Amino acid sequence: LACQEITVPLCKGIGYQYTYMPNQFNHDTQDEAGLEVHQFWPLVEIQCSPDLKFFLCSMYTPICLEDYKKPLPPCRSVCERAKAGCAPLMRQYGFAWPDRMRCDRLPEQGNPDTLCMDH
Amino acid sequence: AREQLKEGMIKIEEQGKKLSETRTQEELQKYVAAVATFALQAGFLIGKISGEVYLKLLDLKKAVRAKEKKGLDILNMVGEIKGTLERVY
Repeated sequence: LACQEITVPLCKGIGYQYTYMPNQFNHDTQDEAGLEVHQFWPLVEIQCSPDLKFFLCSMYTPICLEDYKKPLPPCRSVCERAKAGCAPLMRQYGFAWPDRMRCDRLPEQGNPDTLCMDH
Repeated sequence: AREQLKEGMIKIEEQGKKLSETRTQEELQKYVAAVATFALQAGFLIGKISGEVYLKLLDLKKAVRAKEKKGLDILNMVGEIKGTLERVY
């Protein structure tokens, strides 16, 4: 994993400063990942969920740590809370919860075998 | 006479309190939400226009935070004025 400073404006100041590429969506540069994640800016600025910005960024700009050389996904609870807040508002504007953001794919909190980020 | 100063002093302290008005953070959040609502109804979720608006909103947020920073420097200055004014009495 090669760490690179996060340059995506939406993902700055989220709790960590370094990310790696490619992400799970096979984006090769932050410019490519940035262009997609920025489309979600109205949902972030409307504040349907306090957890939305961290959840989105934790996938498009996954955290990179010099000591922990392993992908660290968001805890499932982070995804579920973001879905609870924003999915109804998205649904009201004709958009379903994106398939790449399905919460079942993420590890649960407190599992001794796999670590995840929760706040 | 010296007790008039203390009456004048609190008026300075009272007026100094009003000087660092700030209060912009509450109004800013409503404005950004209003733009986000418009953005949603316009269907931004055309794509190029949406990206520029968000970039402008972040600069606006920086401007608001910048304005808030100077307000704190004002509050730092009103404190220092109260300090030296108290030194005579």
